[PDB]
Amino acid sequence: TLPFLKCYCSGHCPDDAINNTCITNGHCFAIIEEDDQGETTLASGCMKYEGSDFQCKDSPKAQLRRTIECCRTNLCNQYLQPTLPPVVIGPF
Amino acid sequence: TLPFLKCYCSGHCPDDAINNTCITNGHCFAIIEEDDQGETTLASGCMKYEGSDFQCKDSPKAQLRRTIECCRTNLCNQYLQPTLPPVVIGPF
Amino acid sequence: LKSSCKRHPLYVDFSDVGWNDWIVAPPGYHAFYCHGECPFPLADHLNSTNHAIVQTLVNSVNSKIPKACCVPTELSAISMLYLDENEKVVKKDYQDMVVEGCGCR
Amino acid sequence: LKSSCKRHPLYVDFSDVGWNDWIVAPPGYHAFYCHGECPFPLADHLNSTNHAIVQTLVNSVNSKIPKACCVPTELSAISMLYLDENEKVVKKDYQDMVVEGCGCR
Amino acid sequence: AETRECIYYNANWELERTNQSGLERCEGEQDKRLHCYASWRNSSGTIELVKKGCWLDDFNCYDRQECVATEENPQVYFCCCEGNFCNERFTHLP
Amino acid sequence: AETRECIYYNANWELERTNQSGLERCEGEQDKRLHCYASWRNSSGTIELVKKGCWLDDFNCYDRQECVATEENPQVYFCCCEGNFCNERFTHLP
Repeated sequence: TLPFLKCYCSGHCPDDAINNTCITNGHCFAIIEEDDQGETTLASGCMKYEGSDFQCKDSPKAQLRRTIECCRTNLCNQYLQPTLPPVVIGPF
Repeated sequence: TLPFLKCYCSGHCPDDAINNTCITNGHCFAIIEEDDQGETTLASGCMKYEGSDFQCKDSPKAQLRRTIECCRTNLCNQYLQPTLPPVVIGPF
Repeated sequence: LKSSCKRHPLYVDFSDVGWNDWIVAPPGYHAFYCHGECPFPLADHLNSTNHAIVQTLVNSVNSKIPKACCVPTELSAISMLYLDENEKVVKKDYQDMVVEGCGCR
Repeated sequence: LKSSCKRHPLYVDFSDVGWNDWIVAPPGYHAFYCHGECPFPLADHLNSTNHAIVQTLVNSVNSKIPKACCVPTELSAISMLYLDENEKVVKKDYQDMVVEGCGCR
Repeated sequence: AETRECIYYNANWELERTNQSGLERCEGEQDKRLHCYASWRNSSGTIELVKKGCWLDDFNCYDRQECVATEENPQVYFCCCEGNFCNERFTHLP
Repeated sequence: AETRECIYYNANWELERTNQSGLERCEGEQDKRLHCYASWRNSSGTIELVKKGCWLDDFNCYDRQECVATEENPQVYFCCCEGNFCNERFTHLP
């Protein structure tokens, strides 16, 4: 229940982040997402334990296309690179 | 530091208000105010102790014309009816 | 005023969000949410802080400074029964899941 | 993103608001305020609750449900010296006056 | 205030390091109802008891003296009720 | 951590039911400076000591070894400083 896990962060780094690294009691995460204007970005950081199951599960019904993935070992997200969910075409 | 004061409330009544009455550890208040569209209303209620000195003092620079007055005895605001601050005219 | 800070309805249905595959019970629950303006003065039931009260006063003088925000100030828990990654059943009383009271902060 | 939930500057000058007649010291202070969007996902430093996390997910699915709000999650105190109604001098360490951290609630 | 007692059971009492069976006194907030629950698996005929214990105020358990699993054919059965030891016995009916 | 001691004084020690004089050990949060303060009235020549004691981290007290009231002619004088017993003595200079 104490801050023991270390993660890499990018775009979600806290202010006291040391060398693009954040500390947490929860999980590390990486997320690839497409914004309202079709741009895709990869970000990552730390996620507190409370509510991590909800966030790591995410929802298929999210309005924006995205994939978030979590892991719970030191710097496990440095090479974590999720792929976007496929776009369903049709009925055409 | 416990809820001991009883006040009359109108327009600021909590949900559990009994017969337009609220309980507090702070002060009772009554306020007369003129909205963005020139309408004036009288309201009243309970104000928690923390921050009551700031709220009861108010600010002369408030953008809307208003006068709030506080008192600290049971139902002391039932007949409390403040008057609006005068409108300064000129230089004409 | 209908527009002031208060609790609003919100039922979270696990089947709709798609969490019914890992959550066994309940099928969903009333979470509610807080929304509404925090104008001057802040009444007792809005459980504000000295800071939110001061910010409310500043906003009253200078609109460039935003008003305090309506958020949960008292939350309650609900029991959930779910399956962990190992398909193992877990019962947990999740804290801070339901809005009981809203205030300005 | 420049638009995300974070602390912003705010100096409260007692002379400007008009409280210098009753507050002797300090002349004013940095109160700061919180503002910014709370988009998905909510990082650790945003100190969110289970409820705000769930609301953030619901908003992601249904925009009619508002996002969590950016508010102070850690506040600090300052000492003030003032005159009560009886023109008597009082020293008090006012709690929750300064925003130290912002989060989504 | 209102009190409550339920039948306690934990199939995975090993790793969790708890008793396998017993009783539990529920603890609830002001004016909030208290319930009991049971959950099990149905390995085609044979029933595997998974867990039993206290459950917090839940609309789906209100005014139910008996514990009944209503879900047609779930992977994990569940029922809750409002009554002391009301989870001592349970049934399944879609 | 950082510690602090100041000269304590209370002109209204009666109603407040406290000592009229003494010392005070300040208590501050992590990495937050600690100060001392003094406040008095100047009844045309004669000085009425009002209060002295600890004061929390305040930009206006930073790096001040002496307690100096800078306000031209206030109704109530005040000065704060950063140093043990730094409020033992004070002065007034606009």
